[PDB]
Amino acid sequence: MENDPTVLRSPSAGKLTQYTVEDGGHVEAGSSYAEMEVMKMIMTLNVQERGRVKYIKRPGAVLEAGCVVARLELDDLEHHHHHH
Repeated sequence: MENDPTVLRSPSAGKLTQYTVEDGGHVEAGSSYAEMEVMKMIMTLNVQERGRVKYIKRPGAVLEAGCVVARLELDDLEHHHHHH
């Protein structure tokens, strides 16, 4: 329902096989952020846009079609204020 761009969800029910990036791993659109070994075959999860991926579920947890496996830190508050 609330499919926001700053989020991530598995396409189908599977299982967290491993991870290609730690919590908040900066990855651009198309870049894999994790993986999920389903009863069918092995696959890699990637982001739909540029941003920092934040793991939500725990390692080994079973993925579900629609469940949020992670998140996305989109450049929303891209404030340009640097002065030191």
